[PDB]
This record gives sequence, C-alpha cells and structure tokens, in this order.
Amino acid sequence: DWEIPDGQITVGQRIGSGSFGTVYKGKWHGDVAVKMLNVTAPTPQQLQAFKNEVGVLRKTRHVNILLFMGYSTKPQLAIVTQWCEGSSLYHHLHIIETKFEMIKLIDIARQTAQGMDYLHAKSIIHRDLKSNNIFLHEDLTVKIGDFGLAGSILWMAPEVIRMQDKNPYSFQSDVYAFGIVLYELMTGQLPYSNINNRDQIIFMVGRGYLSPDLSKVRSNCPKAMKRLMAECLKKKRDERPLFPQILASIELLARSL
Ligand SMILES: Cn1c(Nc2ccc(C(F)(F)F)cc2)nc2cc(Oc3ccnc(-c4ncc(C(F)(F)F)[nH]4)c3)ccc21
Repeated sequence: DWEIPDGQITVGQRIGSGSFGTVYKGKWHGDVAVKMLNVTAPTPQQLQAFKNEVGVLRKTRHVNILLFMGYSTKPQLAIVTQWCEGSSLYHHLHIIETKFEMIKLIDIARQTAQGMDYLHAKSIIHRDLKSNNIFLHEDLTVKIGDFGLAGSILWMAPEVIRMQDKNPYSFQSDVYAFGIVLYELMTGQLPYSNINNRDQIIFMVGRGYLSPDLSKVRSNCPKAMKRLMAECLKKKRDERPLFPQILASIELLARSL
C-alpha cells in the first residue's frame, strides 16, 4: 500500500498555486513535492479525481515518469512525489532561454518519447503533454508530470480544439502535443508567436487554416527530425505515428550526427 500515515509529511515552501491545487516542497524521507487540495471538506467529485490521479500514478514505475511516492487523505488530500532539482522544459526554453546543444535537444525529445511510449503501453493518455509538464531533472533527465494547477491550446490537436466528439483524446492526440514539444525544442519558441488572438488561433487550428511554421527550425536541426515533426503534427489524426515508431525514428537520427 501507498497511504502515508498522517503526521509524517512536513509541508514547506509553497512552490506553485492554482485554482484547485497547490504544490509545496516538502519533507517525507527527504525532499518531496506535495500536490494538495485547499478545502477542509472535499467534493465527492474532488475525492474521485484524487482517487483517479493516485490510480494512474500507482500504475507507473519508469525513469521518465515522475516518481509517485504515496498519498494522504488526512488532513488534506495530498499526492506525494519525488522532489525534482531544476526547471521545466518550458522554463528552460521560454523563460530563462537556455541554449541547449542539438545533441541534448534530440535527447530531451528521445526521453519525452520514451516516457510517452511507457504511458501508452500502460494504456494511459496524458491529455496535457506540454513543455511545462516535462521536467528536466538534475538538468539531464526528463520527468513527465502534471505541474499544472487550473485550456493550453498550443499543444491541442485540431480534433481536440474542435471538440467534435465526446472523447477526442487519443494516443494520437498526445502524438500531436509531442509534435508541438518538438517544434519548441527545434525552434526554441512557442507556435503562432505572431498571432495575438486566442479565439482565432482556436478557430484556425481546428479549421486547419493554420499550422506551426516548420521553417523556423534551427539550421542544425536534422532533416529526419523535421520530417518526424511534420508527421507528429498531421491534421488528420490517423496519419500521425505512434510512440514505438516515434522512438525508432529519434534513436536512428541520433546515431547520424
Ligand atoms: C501528483 N503530481 C503529478 N501527477 C502526475 C500524474 C500523472 C503523471 C503521468 F503518469 F501521466 F505521467 C505524472 C504526474 N505531477 C506532479 C508534479 C508535482 O510538482 C513537482 C514535482 C517535483 N518537483 C517539482 C519541482 N522541483 C523544482 C521545482 C521548481 F519549479 F520550483 F523549481 N518544482 C515539482 C507535484 C505533484 C504532482
């Protein structure tokens, strides 16, 4: 079992604060991170989502997936994971503008792909893969998490952005978010930088009038990688490759550098 007996977790510095969640740096057999719920009495829907998150996390045991460590019900609903040292891929690329060498960029892609393939094998759809959810641990290991606390439309596949079905979320949807993550790694930028209207980005991506400008890729970006990016970003979801095949392509281009 993974229930941490109450009076063990020492919640400390509030690192992130959101609408429902609040992440704290903590202490439980060393430094840990604690996702918590603000309320003293939780909603039956809140208790379900906590049960679901812990449910997903207890199915994961992989280096590219954030280490689930335990849960706690009393006093507040809390999910304990490892504490990570460093910053998210988003922070690196877009906040502090870290200039990674092409070889590292491809490795960050390979690691994200590795973690993605694991989740998909375990029939887990992330639904929200983005650079803010890729943690570059000890500055070298990708750790896929859910560092969000609330949409994030830049990584959404046209079929998702359209909401033309009850569940438009697929393994393919995640492949498109991965495609956008590759665009970030290879351009050092977010897509649709020149468009200042969210609703229009939404409208156009859905209608397929707008796609990421692949000409923005770094000069040293391998032709194979740019091709892979293009496949991951296909408007038609059936045309998108899956992570076993994505991994294969990344690992191959990595060898030719
Ligand atoms: C419960 N829960 C999850 N859920 C999750 C669900 C599914 C999956 C998957 F299965 F789909 F993979 C993966 C994760 N993700 C989390 C992320 C959390 O934040 C953390 C964790 C570790 N370190 C930090 C940090 N270190 C330095 C800094 C900074 F930013 F302050 F510098 N922040 C921050 C806390 C709790 C988290």
